[PDB]
This record gives sequence, C-alpha cells and structure tokens, in this order.
Amino acid sequence: GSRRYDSRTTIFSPEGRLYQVEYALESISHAGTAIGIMASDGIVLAAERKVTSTLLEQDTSTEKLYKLNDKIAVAVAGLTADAEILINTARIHAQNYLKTYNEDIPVEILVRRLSDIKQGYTQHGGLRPFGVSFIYAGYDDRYGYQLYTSNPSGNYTGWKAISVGANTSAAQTLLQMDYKDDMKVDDAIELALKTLSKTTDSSALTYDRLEFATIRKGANDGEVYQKIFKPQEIKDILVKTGIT
Amino acid sequence: NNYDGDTVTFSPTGRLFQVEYALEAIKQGSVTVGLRSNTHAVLVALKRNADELSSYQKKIIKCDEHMGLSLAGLAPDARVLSNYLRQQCNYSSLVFNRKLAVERAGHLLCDKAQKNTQSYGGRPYGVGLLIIGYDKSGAHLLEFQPSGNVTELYGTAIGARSQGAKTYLERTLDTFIKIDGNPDELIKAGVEAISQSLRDESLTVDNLSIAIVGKDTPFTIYDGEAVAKYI
Amino acid sequence: GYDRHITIFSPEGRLYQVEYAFKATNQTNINSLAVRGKDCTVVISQKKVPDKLLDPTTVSYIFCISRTIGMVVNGPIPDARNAALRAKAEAAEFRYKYGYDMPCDVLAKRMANLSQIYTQRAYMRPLGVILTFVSVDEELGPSIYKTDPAGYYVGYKATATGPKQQEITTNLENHFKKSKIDHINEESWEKVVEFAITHMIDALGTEFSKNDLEVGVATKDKFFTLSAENIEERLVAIAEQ
Amino acid sequence: MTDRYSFSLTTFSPSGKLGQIDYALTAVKQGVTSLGIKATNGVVIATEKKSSSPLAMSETLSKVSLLTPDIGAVYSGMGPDYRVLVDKSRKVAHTSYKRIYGEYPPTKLLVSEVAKIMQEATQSGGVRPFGVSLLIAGHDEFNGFSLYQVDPSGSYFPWKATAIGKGSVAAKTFLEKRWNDELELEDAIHIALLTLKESVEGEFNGDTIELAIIGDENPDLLGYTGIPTDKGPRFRKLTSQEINDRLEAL
Amino acid sequence: QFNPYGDNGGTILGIAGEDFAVLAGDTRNITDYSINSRYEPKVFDCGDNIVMSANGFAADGDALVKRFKNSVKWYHFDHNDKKLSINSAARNIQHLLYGKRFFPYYVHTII
Amino acid sequence: DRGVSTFSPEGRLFQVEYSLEAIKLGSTAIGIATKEGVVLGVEKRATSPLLESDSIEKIVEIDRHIGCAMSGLTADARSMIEHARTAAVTHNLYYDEDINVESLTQSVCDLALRFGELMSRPFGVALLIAGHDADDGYQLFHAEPSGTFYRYNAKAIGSGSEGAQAELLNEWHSSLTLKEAELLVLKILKQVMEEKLDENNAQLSCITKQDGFKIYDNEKTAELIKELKEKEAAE
Amino acid sequence: TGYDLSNSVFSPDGRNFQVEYAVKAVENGTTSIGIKCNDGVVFAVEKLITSKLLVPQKNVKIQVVDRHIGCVYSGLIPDGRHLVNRGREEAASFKKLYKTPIPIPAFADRLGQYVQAHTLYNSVRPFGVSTIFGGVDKNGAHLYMLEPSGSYWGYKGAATGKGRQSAKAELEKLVDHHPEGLSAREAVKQAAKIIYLAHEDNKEKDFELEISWCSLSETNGLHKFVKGDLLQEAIDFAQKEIN
Amino acid sequence: GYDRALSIFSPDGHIFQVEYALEAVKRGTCAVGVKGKNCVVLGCERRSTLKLQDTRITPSKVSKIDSHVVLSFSGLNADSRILIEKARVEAQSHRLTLEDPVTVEYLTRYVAGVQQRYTQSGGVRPFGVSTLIAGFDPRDDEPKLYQTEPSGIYSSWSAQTIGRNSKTVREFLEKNYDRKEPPATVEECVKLTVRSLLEVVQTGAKNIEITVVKPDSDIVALSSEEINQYVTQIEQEKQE
Amino acid sequence: MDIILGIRVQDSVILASSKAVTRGISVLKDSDDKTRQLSPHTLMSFAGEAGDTVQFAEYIQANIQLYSIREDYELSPQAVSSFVRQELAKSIRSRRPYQVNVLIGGYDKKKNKPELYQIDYLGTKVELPYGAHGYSGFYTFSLLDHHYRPDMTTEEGLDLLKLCVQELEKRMPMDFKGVIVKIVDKDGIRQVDDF
Ligand SMILES: [Cl-]
Repeated sequence: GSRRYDSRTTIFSPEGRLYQVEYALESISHAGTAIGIMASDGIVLAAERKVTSTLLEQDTSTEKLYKLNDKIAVAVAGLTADAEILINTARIHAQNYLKTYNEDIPVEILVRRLSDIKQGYTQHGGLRPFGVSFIYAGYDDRYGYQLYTSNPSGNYTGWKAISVGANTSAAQTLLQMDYKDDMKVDDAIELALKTLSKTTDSSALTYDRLEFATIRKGANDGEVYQKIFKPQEIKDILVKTGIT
Repeated sequence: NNYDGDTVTFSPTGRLFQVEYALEAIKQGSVTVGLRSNTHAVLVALKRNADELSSYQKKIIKCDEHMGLSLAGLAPDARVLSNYLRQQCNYSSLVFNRKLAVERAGHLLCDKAQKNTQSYGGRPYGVGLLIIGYDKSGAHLLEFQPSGNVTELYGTAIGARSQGAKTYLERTLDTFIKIDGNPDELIKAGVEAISQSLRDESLTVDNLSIAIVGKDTPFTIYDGEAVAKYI
Repeated sequence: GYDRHITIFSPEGRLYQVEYAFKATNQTNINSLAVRGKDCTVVISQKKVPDKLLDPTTVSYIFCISRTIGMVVNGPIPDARNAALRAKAEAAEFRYKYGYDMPCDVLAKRMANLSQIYTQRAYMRPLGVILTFVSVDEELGPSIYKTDPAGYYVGYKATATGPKQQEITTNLENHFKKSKIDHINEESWEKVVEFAITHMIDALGTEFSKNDLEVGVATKDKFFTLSAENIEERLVAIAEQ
Repeated sequence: MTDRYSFSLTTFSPSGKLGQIDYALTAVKQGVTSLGIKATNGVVIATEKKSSSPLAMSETLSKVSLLTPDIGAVYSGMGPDYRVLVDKSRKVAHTSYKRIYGEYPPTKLLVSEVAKIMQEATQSGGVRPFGVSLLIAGHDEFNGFSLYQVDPSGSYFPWKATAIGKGSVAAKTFLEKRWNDELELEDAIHIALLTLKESVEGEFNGDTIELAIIGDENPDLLGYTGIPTDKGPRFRKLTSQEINDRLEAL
Repeated sequence: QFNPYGDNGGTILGIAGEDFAVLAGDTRNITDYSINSRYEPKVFDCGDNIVMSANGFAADGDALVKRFKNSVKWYHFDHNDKKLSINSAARNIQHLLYGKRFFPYYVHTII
Repeated sequence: DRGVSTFSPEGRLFQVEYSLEAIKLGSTAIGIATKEGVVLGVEKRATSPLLESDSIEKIVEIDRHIGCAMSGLTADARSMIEHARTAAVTHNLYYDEDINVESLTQSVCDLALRFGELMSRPFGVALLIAGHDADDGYQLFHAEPSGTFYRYNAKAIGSGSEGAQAELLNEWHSSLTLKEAELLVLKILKQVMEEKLDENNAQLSCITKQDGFKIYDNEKTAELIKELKEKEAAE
Repeated sequence: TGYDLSNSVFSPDGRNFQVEYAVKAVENGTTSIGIKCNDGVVFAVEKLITSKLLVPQKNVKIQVVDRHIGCVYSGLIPDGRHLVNRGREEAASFKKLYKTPIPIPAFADRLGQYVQAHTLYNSVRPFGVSTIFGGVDKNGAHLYMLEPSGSYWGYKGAATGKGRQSAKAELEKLVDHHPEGLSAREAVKQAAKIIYLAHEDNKEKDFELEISWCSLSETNGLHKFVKGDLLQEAIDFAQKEIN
Repeated sequence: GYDRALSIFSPDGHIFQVEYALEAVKRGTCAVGVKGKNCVVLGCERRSTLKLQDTRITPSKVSKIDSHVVLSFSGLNADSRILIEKARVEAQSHRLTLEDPVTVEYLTRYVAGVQQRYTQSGGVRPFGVSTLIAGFDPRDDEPKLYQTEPSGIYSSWSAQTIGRNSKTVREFLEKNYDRKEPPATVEECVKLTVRSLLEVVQTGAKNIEITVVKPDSDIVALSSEEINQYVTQIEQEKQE
Repeated sequence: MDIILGIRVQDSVILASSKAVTRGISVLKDSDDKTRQLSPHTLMSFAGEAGDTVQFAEYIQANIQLYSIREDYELSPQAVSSFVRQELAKSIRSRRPYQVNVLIGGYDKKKNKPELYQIDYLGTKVELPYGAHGYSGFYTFSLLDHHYRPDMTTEEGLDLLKLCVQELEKRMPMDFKGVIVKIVDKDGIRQVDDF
C-alpha cells in the first residue's frame, strides 16, 4: 500500500536526533543572514537580502522583516513561503489574546505558541517541518525589550544579541566581541551593520541588499514605535556609519 | 518472496501469500474432527495443553441452540468469528423469528473473511472452523477456511495430522451416514476417526472434547468425566 | 526509484506515471479521426472484433455523453467507461445547476482538470485514455476538443489519435494547406463522413468493410452513431467515384 | 479506498535541499519563455503560443489569463497545473476578499493567496508541488502598478521586469540594458516584443504570440453605463492585429 | 400529532412463597373500549428459572421481555453458561429500563 | 518497510512473536494455585540501590477477589489494569455480583489484538491473573499479548521462566497448603534471581475467599524467608 | 523494476501487472461457460470433487442476482461472492428508484465500474475472478463476461477458467453451424457437453456438473437451476458425445 | 489522519524508537534530584557553550507544575513543554474535581501515562524526555522524588540523576548518600546536590542551577551568588 | 442566589454577599460564602441560578490559576474581567447558557489602584465605583449616589456598606441572613469576621 512511499518525517536516528529538523537547519544555514541586537533603550533588526537583481522592485519588497503587531516584529531566515504561514498564525494569536484579555500579548507567550506549533510537526502528523528560523524583536510592560529565536525543532531561547541564517558562527563571534550591556540603539545599529559587512558573502554591502528595522521607546512619551526602514533611509544610515 | 508483505498483493503466478501463511497457522493447530448422519451432527476435538500444570485449550464454541463450531489455529480469531455468528443467528431470531440456516451461516463467514483479504492495512483470519448444526433441512457440517472458501461435507477434519482422520471418514462414509437415531454410536465413529490422527499421545479424560446437535438435541458440549464413557 | 511509481517529480522535472499512461492509450491498437463540416462534426474510429464469440454490437469506443456531446476514446475500455460515466454525470449536473446544455469545450476542461488532479495527488492514478469530445456548439459551432492523461486540452480544426496518428495528422494538414480554410466545405454530413473515411483510407493505406469502421456524427441539437448499414451506404458512395 | 497518503512527499534531504521543489523548478526551466515588464503608466506580460499541432486551434488555449479586472497572469512550465491555479486564484479573490470587503484585492494580496496555495502543495500530505512559475501583473488604487513572480516553493518577489522559463537567463540580461524608470507603456510593449523574439525559433506574429497589458481603464469593455465610479477593467489582452501593427514598427 | 404510546390494559400479580414463587396475569388485551384478544399471553418463561411480565403498553412490554431473554442468552455465552440469579436479573432489567430514561418503556415490570 | 499485522511464512504474527521476546527480558513473576488460595510472587529488580524499592508496583489489585502480577514492559500494563478494574466494577454495576475470573481474563485478552494501522503495536507485557469465584473456585490464568489465555495450576513468566516452570513441574501437587505454596514461590524466586533474595527486592501476595486479595508486608515476607532458610538447612 | 509490486501502477509498457497477476488466479480456477440462445441464456460450471466426503448438489457455485440475472465465475470463489453481493445492491437500488428490473447492459456496467475501481488505488487488490453473467430483459437476451481489469463485452458464447481454450473452440463451432440460432433446451445439452469436453484439462479428479438458465419461453424470463430429469437428460447427452 | 506505526517491536524484542528516545535524554544537559529529611533539592546543568544569553527571559530548567510540585528534565527542550503543559492542566483539573491538590505520585503517574501512550499510538513518536518530579503531598511533611522516562515506567528515588554524564553523578550519589541518615537540613542537602554536579559540570559559575522545595508550597530558586558560596566552600575543604 | 454588593474606595474594593441559600420554602443554609478567589489580588462574587453559579465560578477560578502557574504572573483585574466577560458572552448563545451574574473586585498592583467590575449573564461589563446585581441595586444605588465620595477610606466604606445592608434588611421581603464582607487591597484578600 502507501507505507512503501512514506519518508517517516517524525522519527529518531540511532544517535537520538530528529533527521528532518537537522536537515531543515542545514537549509536555513544557506539563507540570508539576519541579526538581532537588544539595547537598553531599544532593539535593532538587520537582515541581508539574498543575491538580488537590479530589476527587483525594492521599495515594495518584503522577504526578511515582518510585523506581527504594533509591539512585536520578526526577522526571517529560511523558506519565505513557510514563514508567511507561521506569521499569519502568529498575527491571529496576538489578536485572540488582545480580544480575550484586552491587553497586548506578552512577547514570550507569542513566541512559545509559534514554537509549540513547530514542535508538533516534529512529533506527529507525518509532515515535513517548517524550514524557518525566526528572530523575535518585541516589547511588553513586564520584561521590557526582548530578543528571542526559534528554529524548526520548536525550541526557543532568549538573547542580548543573536544571528540566524548564514555565517552565524562568524557573526556570533564578532557580536560577542563588541557587545556591551550599557549599549544604546544608535550604537547597536552600527554594530549590526558592521557585523553584516564582514560576514557577507557579497563583494560590498549596499542599501539595495538590506532590510532594516528598529523598535524604539524613542516615541513621544511612554510608548513604543516600530520603524521599518525605507531604501533611502537604509542608504543614509550606511553613509552615517561609514560603510559606503 | 517480494509479494508476501501484505494481503493486497498478488504474486506473479496469481497467489496470495498472506492468505496462504494464514492457512499455515491452521496446520500447526491441534486436530479436530467433524461428521454427521441424517439425524445428528457431531464435533470431536483434541484439546492441546501448554504443559502439565496448564489447562487444555477449549476447541468448541456454541453459537446458538441449534448451531456451533470447533476451531483450529488462532483462538482469538475464532472468538471474533464465533461472536459474529452468534450475532447473525441472533439477528435472524429477533427480526424474522427464524433459526439461521447452516448454509447461510457459511455464506456470511465467507464474505466476512473475504473483505480482509482484499483491503490494505488489515490481515486474513488465522483460523479454520468446522460448523455443525440442525436446521429445517436436517443435519449439516461445514468447513471454513480463512481464504473465504466454505464447504458443506458429510465429514472432515482440520489441524495437524488431520489427513489420517479424513481418510478414515472417506472409507467409513457409507457406514456412519446411516447411524440415525443413535447419538452414542455416531460419537464412537467420531472418536475412532480422530484416533487415526494421534501419535504418541492418547485420548485421556481432560484431553478429549465432544459436541453434538440433532433432531431433538440442542447443541451441547461434553468435557471431563462426561466423555470418559467414550474413551 | 519510487519517483516512477507515483505521481511525483523526477530529477528531470518529469512525471513518469503520466508518460506511461500515455503509452497505455495505444494498447487497443485503434486509430480515431475527427473533422468539422459546415453544420456538423464527424468522428470515425477503427472497429476490431478479433474473437468470433464476441457480440460485435457491444464492442464500441464511441459514447453518447449528452444529447449534444459525443466522445470517442483511445485507450483500454475499463478506463474509457470510467471516463464516459463521469462525463455523463458532469454534463447532467451542469444542465441542472446552470439551466443550459454543457458546452463541449467546458466539459473537456472539466475532465482535463480531473485528469490534472490525478497527476498531482498520489493516491489516484491517471486514466490511460485520450478523450476526444465532439459537438455542434450553439455559440462556437462545430467543435473538437481533446483531453489526455497529463490534464492538457485544446480545440482542434481536425484531429487524429492512435498508433498511426502522425500519418493521419499529416494527411489532414496537407488538405487544409490546399483549401486554406478551417473546415470541410460541405453542406450534408453524409459527404463529411465520406471525406473522413476517404482520408483515413489514404493515410492508413487499408480498405474498410462495413464492420471495420465505427462512426459518430454531431449535428445541431443531437449527436448520434451510425449503424453498420448506414456505413455500408457510405462506403458504396466512396467506391462509385 | 481512502486517501492513505497523509504524509509529506516533499522532504528535506541531508544537504538541506527540498528535492521536489528543485525538480519542479527544473520542469519550469524546460517550459516556454514568458516575461513581464513594468512601465510608469502600465505593465505588460507576454509569452509564446507554442502550438502542439497545426491542426490545433491555438486561440482556444489561453496562456495569459484574467484573474481580476485589474490583475492578469502568465506562466512557464506545466500548462495543466497553471489552469487549475488560475481557477483557484479567481475563486480565492472572491471568497477571501471580494465577498468580505466588497472590492477586488490588491495585486500583492492576491499573489499572497496564490503563493499560499502553492506552499501547501509543498508540505501537505499526498501531493507534489505545482510545476509552474507565475508572473502576475496588476494594478490597485493605493499601490499603483506592480509585477510579481511566484515560484513552486510559494516564494514570491516583486520585479521591475523579468523573464522565466527556457531562455530566461539571456532574456533577463536583455531587459537589464533596456529598462529604465521613465518608460511609457508603448515603450515597454516594444521592448517586450524585442526580448521575446530572441527566444522564439519559428513563426513570430500575432497568431503565435500572446500578450496582455495592465494599463488605463477601459470603459468600452465594462459592458454597462450609469455608475461613474465604475470605469472599467485595466486588464486588456492585445489582439492578433494589434500585435502585428507594432511588429511593423519593430 | 403522533402519540407513540398506547394502553393495552391487563393486570399482573406476583406472590413469593417460602420455597416457591408465582407470577399471574390475565390474558385479555384491549385498546380503548374494544377487545383485541381474549387469550394473549403476558407472563413469560425467560429461562434460568425466571418468569417475567411487563404490563402496560404491550409493544414496549414485548420489546423489553424480548431484550431481557436476549440478555439471558448472552449472559450464558459471556460467562461460561452460568445461571443468572434473580437478583442479578433484577439489576440487569434496571439498566434496560433506565437506558431509555428519556423515552421510557411504558410498562410496570414484575419478575 | 512492512505491515504491523503481517503473517510470517510459518503462520505467526511477527509483532506478537517479537513482543514475546520483550517479555522474556522482563523480571520474573510466579503464581501457584491451591485449594486454600492462590499465591502470586514477583522479582522487583531495582536498577540502582538509590531507587526506593517499595515504589516498584509489579503486583496489583483488580478487585477484592482478583489479583494480578506482571512481567515485561510494565508501563504497557497500566491501561490493561485500568480496563480490568473498569470491567470488574462495571459488571458488578450491571449484575449486582462479583465477575468470574475467566470472564475478567477474557475481557483483558480482547484488547490484545486490537492493533493495526486502535493502538499501533501489541502489548509488551504478560500477566498472571489470579482470583476466586463461587463457580470454579481458586484460579490462575496467564494472559499473553497474542490474545490467548491458559489456566494453570502453577506458572512462571519472565527471564527465569523455563527454569522455574521445570521446578514447578516437580513440586506442585493437588494437596498443597497455602503456607507450602508461599515458601515454594520464595524458593523458586531465590533460585532464578540474580541478586540475593530478601524482603526488599521480592514481593509476595495471595487471594483467599475470606480475606480477598492482599499484598504481603515486608515484615511478613521477611519471616517467610527466614522460615525457608531453616527448613532447607534441616536436611 | 518494482512496477508489479503495487496495484494501480503503470509499467513503462503502460500495463498494470497486478491486474495481469489476478488473471493468473482466474486461469488457475475451474472451467465455467455461458451460451446465448434464441430467447435467453444458459450458464454451466465445472465443480471438482476433491473428496467423496463432499455432499452432492449442495456446494452451489452459480448465483442469482435479482430474479432475472444469473452469475457464474472462475478463480477465487470468495471474490466472486463479493462481486455478486455488490451486484445485488446495485440491482436493488436501480429497482428501488426506477421501478423496472435492471437491464442486463446497465447491470454489466455497474459491475464493470466497481471492478475497474479496484484498479485505481494501491490500497485495494484487483478481483481474482472472471465473471460470466447475463439474462433476459425488455430488449431480449444478453450474455456478458467481465475480467479483473473491469473490461467486459457482450458475447454469443463465453468461457473462462483452466479449460477455456477447449471450451472456446467448441463455442466457435456452434456459432458457425447455427447462424439462425440455438434453442434454450439445445443450449442446455450443448452446455453439458462443453463442460465434459473441457474437463480433459482437469482430468485427474472427477467432477460434478451444474447448469442454470434464463429463457423467455422455458422459464418466463426468470433465472432457474436445471434439476432432476432435465439435468440427467443433459448429462446422458454429454456422456454419449465423449464416447 | 497520519496513522503510521512508528514505535514497533524488533526481532530481539526491542522498541527502537523508545530506545532512541533515551539516547536523546543521554544527550540532554544533566539534571539531579536529592531529597533530605524535610526537603527536596533539584539541581540542573546549564551548558556554557551559550554565552551572550539573557538569563532573565530564557526558559528555566525547573518548572512549577503547581505551588507544591516541581518538574525538571533532561532531553529535548521542545518536547518537555508539552508534558509540562499537560501536567499543569491536570493539576488544576484535579483540584477542580477532587477539591484537593495532586499528590506527587499521582502527578508522576499521569505524566508517565502520557509518555507511555506515545509509545503505542499511531502517527506519533515517543517523547525524547526523562523527568524528575519532586514536591510534598498536601498536609504532608514526607519528601517525594520520582523519575519518569520515554517508555512510561516511573519509580520513587531517594536520590537520582538523569542526562549527560549521569552515570558519573549516580556513582557519586550511590557512595555519598546514606538512607539511614539523609541530609538533615536544607544546607546539607543543597551542598550534596552541588557537590554531585561539580563532578560533571566544568565551572561552578552560571552553569549550576539549584531549586529548593520545602513543605507547604515553599519553593525558592537560589541565585548565582548563593550557589557560588557553596562552590567556594566545597573546593576549600577539598584542598586538604 | 439573592444579594451581592460591591464598592470601590480610595485604596481597596469591598464585596458583600448574602449568606442565605433558599430552596423553595426552606432556608437550607445561613452561612454560605458566595465568592471565589481567582488570584491573590482578585476576588469574584456571584449570584444566579442554582448549580450554574458555583460551576461557573470554579471554572473561572481554575482557568485563572492555570494562567498564574504557566506564566508565573498574576493577571490584572481588567484582564481577568475581560476573560470572564468573553466566557459569558460566549455562553449566552450556547445550547444552555450560564445563568450567572458576577462582581469582580481586584487591586491592580501595577497601577496601585482598586478596581470593581460588574458583569451580568449576557456578558455586559462595566467598571464602576459601586455596583450591585438583582433587586439589591434598586435600594442601594440611591444611598451610594448620596454618600459615596471617591476618596473614602476602607473604614468609611464599611460604614457606608452597613448603611446599605440596614436598608436592605428593612425594606426587602426576603430574609437573606446577613452578609459576608471581604476586602481586596494591596496586601491581598481578607474577610471581616464581625459584621
Ligand atoms: Cl474543475
């Protein structure tokens, strides 16, 4: 019957590893690098678009940075189509929480929910896992500014600064070297871009090959503003930091 | 070889190996004999024990006041099929106020076993049955195989070394068929028939199991000192 | 090599089960042909009754799907009848839901979509048949639309299907290059059938008796098949000129 | 019976590749060339009508399809897969948008819905991916003119201009030299015809080429008058004659 | 409106002796002011030395008795031909009756 | 790969035969039936000295008149015990009486073959079901994952089963007392066990008509172990 | 290779090897035939007597569908019974909705579609029987034969099983020597002969003859078994011809 | 639905999927449980390969199931959340119906039952997780410590360890832990737990987590400085 | 059940609930506590149809306690009240709706403010300085309209509450057997044993 053709996506290896999760992580390691850096007064999200073209319409494009709600955003590394399935689920989950409790969803709760969905695909259903790793950048009134990551295994962890996708080993070493606890957003912006500029497989880092975003308390009085950078705004910050 | 992984696969010569392997389980099972005359129908079964401390596995199951069977192979499969017969006999009584015909009972078992041989996922039944009964057309004896094939017979035997008892009945055909209005002599012929399938071991008091049904005789099972008469 | 057992992509981007279903199409060794007249659409097919024990009246690969639509099949009869029964059901349901007779091209598309599903879904196999639908549509006029196991379909000026399709195809191609029109310029359907048979004889290089052929004709508001005697009359007219 | 294929037929290999998606892209590579170019006041999409037989009426087979009055689509790869996607795309534009908001969806969101359908065929049980790449051109009030590519994975990207299928590598190079941000629609059509001629072997005319535009509103194609706010579809398929006229000034 | 219940009349009587028991019942069966039958048995031998009668609506009465007789049969099959004691029969009948708590057997039962 | 409900060429279900191998790896359990009662005993087999041995529950009550001992993948037995308890109590609810030991065993065995592609595999545990009823008296049953059950006068299951069964072959007679049966279980357990038998790594239980099913205290078993040593040294 | 391991898989030939393997089970079975006559049809079958212990005239192989259709088959007997059970459900729903008894061609397609459905999936096995069937309806007499693939045609004479070649040869002679037609009572006699002549392929074990027929004149268009004197008359005619 | 039998027997009578789930537990970070006379302590390893972590928000290894029971684990982190959630739901469900909080044995029996169910259900793989469940029953001062594993078997322990290099720390506990006289105070119990982890951990900085549970819902997690004091005292006594 | 009152003062919320349980013509109990602690700083009183009241209250209690364990965090009174409202709004269009009216009194530790929410069985939520369900409000709202001042102390709130209970005991026909009074503030929940 049908058993003959079943790949068995949810089984252990003799060593005790989940085959499909490990192979999904291998897929993500070839995806464009995404970096998240958390500061005392905000969070930075930086991400590299993969080998673009001159004929790609950049200003209307979105492959890396997505908005989950007014307080939370994510950087994607892996299959974009897979990510959008999860993103729409996460957007709905946030709204369900807001309808139920009349309060914005705490960052960790949203992260745990998405991570639990990913976990389910590794334990039951016989389907392939989502080939996606997220960097969550968000804010709430309990823990303040928070950075998380999740991967196809459904395991998530918190971070001060973190990278996903390609060249994470090289990227994490550079972040570990220059990061300090008393750091600010403007400094974190510079660190993120400098890290990408060294780890990139491209010849030179330019505005058209980048997506950038910040989550600042830098908003009129006690509130949080999400800023998804425009192409011209990425070009200006590249000149300011002294990369181009 | 490559075509015995499941029941849904014909071999290149048109064989169903899973059905044939299920048929093999019957040959491993203990011997049981069935025979009938015009008035009565008799089942004789050699019960098997695990060891000296163990009891002897029951071989005969009652289905209705006028019908029952003996088993050889996987006993749980005989329990499933006998339960189905009990329900079908019972449906005939409640709905139609009618005792189920032995021939029709065989047809129902055939069709139930067949569905398991054509569908993926399931498996064939691993047991053979000898059904006896007395209905409106007199005494009957059936032989069920889990391939689906059901056969009405004067006498037969299934299980290990069953060929010896089957040959004896083939010689005695003209004699035991005429044993009308005499249950004890019909049982004697059945006990003498099953004896031809014995090696080393002999028929003891807790080894032998006999059942009978007839004209004015409900389906009753005899075990223990009740069969000491026939040893 | 399980990519050749079910309908999934091979490394070459191919579906081998679909390709092998195409090969089952010619298992019957029958050739069919379809052409359009002014007021009609004619479809002819070879009829082969090898066994003397067979009832020749029941041996047929042409089907009356609806009053207006006819269908000839190239492929094994079980799959042919599977497709026929479904097309009949679809044509009937269409009329009930939308209040008018299902067009030939719309039915072709529907059956093509069903075929497409079998090329994408694993548990369902493709049918090893090529379906040629014919009618005189009330909007588009004489119509020939053909479906295959890949889920492909297209309209035709004329067409041919079977082992020797290419010989028939080129024969028809050469005729339409001369006349420079998209149909057989002829008033009566009888003469269009005569054209169809004549050009099949020329292409295949074989003579036909009344029992060697099978003919279906589509006119306005009805489709029908010819009897052996109707074909005999057709063969007589061809021989006399 | 029952569909007992409840497991994925597309899985990650040790190298991290999704085999069935890669093989689907290979099927797209073998497919006939199609392209799209975006102008300041419009968008153009085009492809070759590769006729399987000269007896076949190529007018009946439509490679370029209307999805909404302001959105059109063309493909490269497996035609049957494209046909069912167009059916599903048209329906989802109504069920998931028009029946809710009382208006047709913007290009990017309809693309997103099509992309979703193609992603599900890459992960759901008992199915293979779609063997097509789509080029979707469209217009809406707040985003203006736009052109999107959609791949078998479900991934989609916006383009100023691009090409897919047989001779896409050469065609994309040709478009890079000719494209600028000040192109008028007629200039984009001219460039589209030049680009497409390179990939075509045989006959090159209005009957062998299929071309449509997203441009100005066509009140003559609306079918009714009396409502000022309804000004007609921006999608228009160019006729055989209209193509041949522009081939003389080529 | 359809009324699924009816009244077939009749009367039954059970008396327990020291080493015996009796269950009596009249043989008349009626609807409204008409006699259906002058002899329609109402008390039944159900096996295992148990007698039963379900008086009231005869259709429900016959159904119940039929189902209890069935219960006795399956009790033998499932428990090695064990005799169903009168107390066990009584508890079994409670579950048959309460099983249709929200669409009752319209009868007064005595065993 | 291959079907879960597949027959071998010899006419046996692969999965059932493989589950029997898992039971052979399990700890020893012994049952002995007499006219004065049925005794059940088990080897606890703690994997480490830090493991509190009293928490090892390999002897279990099903009802007041039915007890149960297990061997093999003991985690699998929990749903079997739950079903047995429910079956026993449910029958009391429907019939206002105790349920026959055989009928209880049959109910447990009906679960055995409910596996396919219902649960995904057979049970990897064998059970010794001991009890008493008015009809057939004191009884001992052996319930396998094949769906088959045999009645026994005495039975051993687990790793030292064939060695213990041979010893039960010679020792058992129809006139055994309860005290004699208790010592006999301890004697045979001590013989087949790897570690030295004491009250902490071995457990006794019995079922009598009067007192019902009782698991023995460690203090009570310790005396029976001491009584055993003396009577063996006596000759 | 591996194309023959799973049902509904096309080989590179365009063949379904599993269906072809089901045919081998049919070829292994006992001989069964069908003869179309003037106003009806006749069915006959070979029943191998495996043992003296078999009760004569009890293990009936030919089955009736509705009251006007007869069915006989060669191969796996249980598969044939399953097919007839379906046929009976199909005929019942037809008569339920449309009132009239199911026409034979209509009935033939109902079985055909059902058998063909068992070649569409790997989760099911093809039928291991070729079924000969037919009867009388409003349009007259009809005889059909249905293969494991779901393929069926109308027939003047039909035969299947181990002795099909021997039978087919005999049927071809009757068609040639009787163009104007054959009577019902003649067809019964000829049927008996053909089974006896076809028994040379199963000549090891002796056999039992079983015949049935539907005829507008002889049986009022209803299916009946040939019994008693008429059966013995057909056996005597058959025994005379072989000697 | 996906009904495929993933956990099945092999010729030698083993369920490989359950055994491979134990290998996932072997890979997991070390976790240890020690019960004193009037307390239980749960020690856990944090691998120091991951620095630049945010220890405020990172999921802690020890999880509260109720106010009186705690659960630590070794193995797949994602799998552990599913067991913890189910356990937390069952804890509140028990309070709702029985009007009494769960016993530690009951909560263990439930979690173990869930793990077992996943070893003979179609279309699912076993949990790659072993747990240590500790606490005090309602209105009871006797300490409780239980262990569970992927197969579904569970048992009570005077002291136990699971995870990577658990063989070494179990060796340590077997010689150092005395049943006749267990750690009388909280200090003695925590000290023995930290000592046992120091056989494996590497550095005694932020790599050791300690959680003390006392009777009557008295649970507290020790800080870095408090644990560091134990690490200092142990090594200073060792230098002799 | 009958009478449940609520009043939000400067630094606390006070809930008063009758002790009587009457089924038919008999007062079965005169010491019934018609409230459940949802969290350390949130209390819910309830009144409605028999059975439904307790079943609903305990169901809500279980859900909030579950949230507290999962997140190791106490929900705000506003968040709990919204959760409760949604459950009742869901309930009103069910096969058999919960026939329960509730008051939710809580102290928000974040904003350092007491909060009182009145929710009926339809899922009608309102935040109020003082609230009541059933026929209680017909007597008590007029008194509270007169005397209540927002800057009151807890002791002043209890005196104002005594004035409400005295009026109810004078003018209502049913003997509700006095009230159990509970205070919710920054330090948590406590019961006034003498009232
Ligand atoms: Cl469609």
